[PDB]
Amino acid sequence: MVYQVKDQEDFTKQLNEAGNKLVVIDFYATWCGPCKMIAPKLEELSQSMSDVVFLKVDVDECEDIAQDNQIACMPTFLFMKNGQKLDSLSGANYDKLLELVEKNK
Amino acid sequence: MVYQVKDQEDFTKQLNEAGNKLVVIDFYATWCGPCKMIAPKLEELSQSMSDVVFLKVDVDECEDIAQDNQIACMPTFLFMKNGQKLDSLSGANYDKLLELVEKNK
Repeated sequence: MVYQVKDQEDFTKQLNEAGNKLVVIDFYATWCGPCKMIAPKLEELSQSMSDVVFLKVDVDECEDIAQDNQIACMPTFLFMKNGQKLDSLSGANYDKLLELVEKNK
Repeated sequence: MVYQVKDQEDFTKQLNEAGNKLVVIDFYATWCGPCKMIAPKLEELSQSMSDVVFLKVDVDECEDIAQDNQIACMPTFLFMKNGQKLDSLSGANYDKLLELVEKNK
């Protein structure tokens, strides 16, 4: 399950509800080709890894959140734990995504 | 001055208006930091070179144009001349941008 963040309020709530778990946030746009290519693999990963929280943020609807995290390349994956940034990944590199999840879980 | 493309029809109109000139199209988003840092450099370039036309497209307002040009990284520069795509540049690399202009103007 990859929950779609509705706004800044909702974003804070989900980070709290994550508890101590690694949070992976996917910043994407519906007009971006590599976003749509990686999205199914992220959804599959989230179904298996109940120990990691997966979130996604449509930058067209949450431009404020986008602005807050200095997005550039898309998709961008942000890794967070207890509300604190651990790492960042730009682009749809599934293997690098897996290493960062492995390192930071 | 750098003209903001309003829609797909307006984009064709601006490409026609450029005539034989090189056209540099900046795809950007208002929430993107690197886009804002380089926007003033582009305006200066736009003022100073009369053999190049500079356009910009807000990807949150023309999502159709961003999808049709496979934008992935903000900002992205597209270089066109006589309706033909010549080059692309991803990111706010001003020197590469300048080089690509000198090469294609």
